[PDB]
This record gives sequence, C-alpha cells and structure tokens, in this order.
Amino acid sequence: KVFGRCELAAAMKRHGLDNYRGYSLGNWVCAAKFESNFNTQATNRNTDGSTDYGILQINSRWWCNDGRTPGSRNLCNIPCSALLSSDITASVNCAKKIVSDGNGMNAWVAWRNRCKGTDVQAWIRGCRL
Ligand code: NA
Repeated sequence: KVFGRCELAAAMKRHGLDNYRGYSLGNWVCAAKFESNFNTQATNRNTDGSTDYGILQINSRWWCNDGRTPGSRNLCNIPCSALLSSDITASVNCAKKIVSDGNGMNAWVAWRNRCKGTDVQAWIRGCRL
C-alpha cells in the first residue's frame, strides 16, 4: 500500500507516534516519505547482506528475522515480512522500540539527513488530525 501524506499522518497518530519519545508527528511522516516514499512494500538490500523493510525501512541486522541475515538479531521478535503489511501496526511497534534507546530518530538515516532540523510541522499541513 502507498499511503497519502495526510492518510499516513492519521494512521501514525492513531497508533500513538505523535510526540512518542518527544518526536512530533511531522518527524515520523517526514521519515516515512524519505525512507519509503510512503510505500509499505519498500525493501532495500544493504552492503552487509541485511535488508531494510517497509514504510520506515527497519533493518534485519537488528530488528526482524528474514532468514537470510546470518548472525543478526530479531529485537522486535517479528518476521521482516510483517513490516510490509498494508497495516502499519508492526512497523509502528518496532519503531517505538528503536527510538526508545540508542540514538533516537538518528537510527533512520533519511530522518537524520533530510528531516532533522527542518520545518517538519510542514509534513502535517492541511491534515484533518
Ligand atoms: Na535478523
């Protein structure tokens, strides 16, 4: 499923991401736009043999099991295919674990390089929230 901007803002708010760990909804919407172009089915192979999955491009090196990332962890306790669902629940639950420790939203390269420090509130402009 390819979400619209305001459609994804509404889904992320319902699933409890607005101000999760102090990150406003616009940060999450911006991160999804530049990680996946709002596409739940997005996948990208990494140099280390891991793969990034779904609307927030969550990696199999740490977060999910895809059966082809030897020596990796599964800290979200899910198959990576769960991150490609039209339903964003599994991606949101896993994103909440990722953001809660380590480097916060810096874990998302597209967020750090394309959203951090910008007017991220613009990403929710015009949305019925
Ligand atoms: Na893994």
